[PDB]
Amino acid sequence: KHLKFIARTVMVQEGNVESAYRTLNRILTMDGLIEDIKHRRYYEKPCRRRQRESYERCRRIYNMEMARKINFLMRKNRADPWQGC
Amino acid sequence: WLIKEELEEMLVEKLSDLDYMQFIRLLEKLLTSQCGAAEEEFVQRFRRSVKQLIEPVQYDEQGMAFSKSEGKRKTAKAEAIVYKHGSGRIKVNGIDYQLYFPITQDREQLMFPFHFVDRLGKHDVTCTVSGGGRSAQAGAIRLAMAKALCSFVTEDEVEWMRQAGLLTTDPRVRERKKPGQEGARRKFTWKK
Repeated sequence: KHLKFIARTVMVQEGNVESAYRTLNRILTMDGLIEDIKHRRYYEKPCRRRQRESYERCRRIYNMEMARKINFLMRKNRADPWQGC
Repeated sequence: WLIKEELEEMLVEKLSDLDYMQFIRLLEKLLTSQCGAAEEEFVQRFRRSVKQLIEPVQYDEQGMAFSKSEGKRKTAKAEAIVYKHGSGRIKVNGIDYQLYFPITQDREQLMFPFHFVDRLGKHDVTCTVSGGGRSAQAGAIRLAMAKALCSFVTEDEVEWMRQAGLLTTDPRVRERKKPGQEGARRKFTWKK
């Protein structure tokens, strides 16, 4: 019931149709539409969905914490200033 | 750099590989730091050092100037006398070389030293060889002739001959047969 050729529409730039398609695919991936399309092929039971969401939240939090720890400790990775001691 | 064993002997202690590597890296940093003589001697305390002698020319009763040397190959020992001036004549055990060495390969081996330094026909050679076979005798005579001819070529030619292998004594000798096997390395047929 909406107007056509406004949503999920990418204009090709100088005929690089491959590049335009890759840009549209990246947009869909970033907006999560691909995830929804593929996960709605089969019904995920609510308990399974809750378990998956909890696991994803835990994994994201753990990855962020590990990345922050690595970035914080990267400063120590300089050359040894007290070589021989 | 001295090896870990040398460092342990110097310091009368026992050191691990990582400790030795740490000390070596520290010494390298000391060397690369434009260290003075006071530290260069310190480095040389831990430094360990890593040419062929030539026989002198002699004179005979006939008045010719000559040099004499010797060599060996496998179980053959040869002694060669090369005169400073000659006409390419080589006599082995009093026999001309083309008669004592009917095999062309042995004659090529004899030619190799003089040809390498471009001195074919410029010397006369008398060789006495004993033991081994034809090829072992040829190799021993070749080595002896090269060693004797070192007394007449320049030092640069001596180094070139050494780099060409004309002066290294071939250590390859027959390996002893061991019990329980057919030959030096040939095991018996492994039954099943």
